[PDB]
Amino acid sequence: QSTTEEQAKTFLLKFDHDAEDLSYQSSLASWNYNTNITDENVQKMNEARAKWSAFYEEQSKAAKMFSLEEIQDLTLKRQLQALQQSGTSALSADKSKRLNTILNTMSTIYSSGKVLDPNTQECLVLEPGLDDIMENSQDYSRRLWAWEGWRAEVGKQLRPLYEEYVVLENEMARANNYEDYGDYWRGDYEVTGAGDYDYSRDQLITDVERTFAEIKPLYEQLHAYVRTKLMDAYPSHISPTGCLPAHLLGDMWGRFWTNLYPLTVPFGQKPSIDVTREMENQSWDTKRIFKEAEKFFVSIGLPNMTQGFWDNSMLTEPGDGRKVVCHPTAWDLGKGDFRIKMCTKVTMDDFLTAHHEMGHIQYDMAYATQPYLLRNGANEGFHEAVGEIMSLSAATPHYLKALGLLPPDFYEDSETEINFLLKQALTIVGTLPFTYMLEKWRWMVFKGKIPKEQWMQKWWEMKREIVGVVEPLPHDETYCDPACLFHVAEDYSFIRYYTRTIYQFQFHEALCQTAKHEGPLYKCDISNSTDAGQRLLQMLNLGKSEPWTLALERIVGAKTMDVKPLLNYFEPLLTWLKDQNGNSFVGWSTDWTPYSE
Ligand SMILES: [Zn+2]
Repeated sequence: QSTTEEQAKTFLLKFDHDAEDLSYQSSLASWNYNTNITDENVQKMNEARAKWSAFYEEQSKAAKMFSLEEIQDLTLKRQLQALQQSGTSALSADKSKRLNTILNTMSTIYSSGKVLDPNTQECLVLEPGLDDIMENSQDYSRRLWAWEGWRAEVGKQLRPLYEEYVVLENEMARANNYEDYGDYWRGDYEVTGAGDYDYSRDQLITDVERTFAEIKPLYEQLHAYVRTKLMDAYPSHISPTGCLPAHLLGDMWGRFWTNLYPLTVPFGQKPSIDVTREMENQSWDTKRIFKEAEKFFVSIGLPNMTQGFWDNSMLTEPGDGRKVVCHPTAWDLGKGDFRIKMCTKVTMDDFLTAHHEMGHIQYDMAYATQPYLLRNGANEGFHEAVGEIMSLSAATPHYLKALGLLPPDFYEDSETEINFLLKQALTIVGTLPFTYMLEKWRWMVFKGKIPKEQWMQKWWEMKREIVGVVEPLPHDETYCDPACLFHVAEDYSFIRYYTRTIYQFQFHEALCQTAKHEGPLYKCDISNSTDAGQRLLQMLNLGKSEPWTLALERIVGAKTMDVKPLLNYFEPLLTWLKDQNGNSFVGWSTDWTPYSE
């Protein structure tokens, strides 16, 4: 009968056999570059990546004559659907070539961003001279001049390419039978043929906006409290009900505000939890962290890293003159070979990133038994949310008390707990309204709601009423604020962070419900509960074999976005905050603006 599937299976077997070795020596070569950057190394990475991309493109062509309706299995259909994608080659040669030469332009000059100090004696760049200026500062004029000087230069040259890039991305989107660029990016959450365990492309936009509404009371309370704290910082340019200027947004993008800790501390006489001296008095090294971490994983059934970790992977930067990338990285080389790199140190932040790197790799070991094309997470957010929830339990006071990092008689005060809330909110949660509304801006930009002639001026126009941030000096159409971020030029999605955050909170709530912990969610501990690990394994094993819809239900019990765990987690803060607005106005007053009047 010779069903097409019986030859597509042989084709997929050949593809797996070739691609396993291809990526394995590519990843082996990839490791040799991160740990050793030379002239020879970059060349062979370029050759290997070019060969891999060419082979993938040939296999994408070879997937074309075998249709998708000839496979009834959903899991097998997913592999062909992933492989069938070609890319930008669908249009004519000239448009594709202009795409490649435009992408080259945003690679070279874009990375050479420069600012000019008013005084010539000091010259600073974005890394790290400027970053100190925006983030680590306690004055107004330095931030103002940095904002003006940086934004004055980069917009003019970089604005015109964005519209051409957008229209060309739309043209490739239409080439692949998609309605627009939004539908091109909204296809990552579409499930068809599964049944009731499905998700709609437009349902994500509607549900996220609905979840934003429940955030608004707590967001207003917190923003009012932080504003009342902030009037002591800039009395002469900010009204007690006015918006924060764009040059007092914490940093370049408003994403990281961590360095502003000394100014906005509620209780400055209560010290934060910092036991850094204690492990230095107990001779704890980075290696010892990895085995005490295992003690938590064995409680949930997760084993340790393979033997190749102990010898091949280095726990610190080499000192033989070779310069490396010190960012902690997660590597899945394949073929049972796994290597792990970071310039870790004995610090609490590195203490958490060590468990992230250990635990986020553990996801790879969970689905390592899946086929090579199914050796991935459920989606973009699941993989990056599994790692973060691991360190949540490692930072609990009980875990440190039982691990020797805390005294046996140590008692934590509720005022001490107050710092931990503000810290992790300021790190992860505080940007959730910002991230959601920025992606709303992009979606209406993608949907065409924002007219083409006001693409950048409505970013500032709705900023007055909706974003509640006032600009210090209006700029004309030539300027491009998104050009200040390196990720924009490289086409990096921003909904991944929001999905990761929501999935991480859902995972934490599900694990705590399984752990049968009682009380507010922040006191939850899942250590030593062997029954809680079997439930986790039920979700870890599936990997990419099942959709996120059903994978989320396997651990949580529901197949919908939920912010009730978030409200429960912040319940004490709400109960302590609702009375605060008695003597303060709620929201940001749009009547008073610093720029016009
Ligand atoms: Zn990770």
